[PDB]
Amino acid sequence: DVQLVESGGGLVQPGGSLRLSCEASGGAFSTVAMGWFRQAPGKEREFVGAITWTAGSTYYADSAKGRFTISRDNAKNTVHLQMNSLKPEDTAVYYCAQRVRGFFGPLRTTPSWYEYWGQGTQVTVSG
Amino acid sequence: ASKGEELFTGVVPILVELDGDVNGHKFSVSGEGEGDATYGKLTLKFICTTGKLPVPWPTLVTTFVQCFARYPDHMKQHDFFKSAMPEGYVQERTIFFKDDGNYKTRAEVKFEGDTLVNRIELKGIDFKEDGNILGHKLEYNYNSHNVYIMADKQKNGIKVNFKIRHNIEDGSVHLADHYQQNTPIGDGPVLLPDNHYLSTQSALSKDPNEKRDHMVLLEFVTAAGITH
Ligand SMILES: [Cl-]
Ligand SMILES: [Cl-]
Ligand SMILES: [Cl-]
Ligand code: NA
Repeated sequence: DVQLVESGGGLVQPGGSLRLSCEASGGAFSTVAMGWFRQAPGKEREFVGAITWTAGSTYYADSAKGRFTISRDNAKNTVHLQMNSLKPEDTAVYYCAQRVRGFFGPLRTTPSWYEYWGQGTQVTVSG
Repeated sequence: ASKGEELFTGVVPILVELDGDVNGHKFSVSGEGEGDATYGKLTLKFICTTGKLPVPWPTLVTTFVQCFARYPDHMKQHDFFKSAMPEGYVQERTIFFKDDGNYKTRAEVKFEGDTLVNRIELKGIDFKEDGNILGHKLEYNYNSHNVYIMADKQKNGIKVNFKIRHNIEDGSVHLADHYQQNTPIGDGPVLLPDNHYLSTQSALSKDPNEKRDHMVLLEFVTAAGITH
């Protein structure tokens, strides 16, 4: 079986920065793309960002372009999401997701696209 | 969208990356090109990025995308390779060089956006440092072979085998017994084929504009074995 270990959430005053990180370990097949989603309590899952493993092309949500910066680590099956200029309504649980199958076309942003999901990490922005 | 054979009606860009370890010598290769399954035509250029290749190029032709075989219309129900796309398939191999070492290969052939990617990991052992392989005694050429495909009932894939004839500088021939497993990556249904074979032809060339150790590979592959 396979597991995605999130890390690096936390607590930050507005305007600050935080870095989420996710590492895929185990698994029978090699990574094709990794993404981050987020959900607040009683609200609906939102796509945050993603990155293709071979090409390295980044795809962000509207609320994240410019502020957020997703990247790989030496193709070490590790992915990072650096968030700058954070804000209160960015508070939520952040999920790392992985796609190990192949795909044809653009990176899609629907949760079904991603096979393997992390348990979630708490990101809170407060005064 | 398009799925399965629908994705091969035209030209498809290809990417090949490989990491190798033969008797401790360690190397990487990158490849680019395109495939057209309408003609059964395959064109790739390979470059050793870690300097220079510790083995002869011809021995890795097999290891370096049978989804580009031309399956004639009356056989299209036996094209396992295309049926597993875009999700992809795994390709495992063990290659026995007679009276010499052996290759162990595992690769993932799958679409990643607009490109068909074959990423491999190779590990060689038990070779003779003066033998034909590590002694670079192989003619830079390739012959034509029949690739024999059979449905692997235990799994959800296929078993494949064939023997390659690598010509030798002294006029002899070195046989490389190939044993191959393919299983799909997705969970969607695939095509399990009746016994058949692929008629393979290959020609190795050199780009005179190329300074690094490299190989230019062109392949023609057509399926056969059934009667209307
Ligand atoms: Cl948005
Ligand atoms: Cl899908
Ligand atoms: Cl025989
Ligand atoms: Na021959």
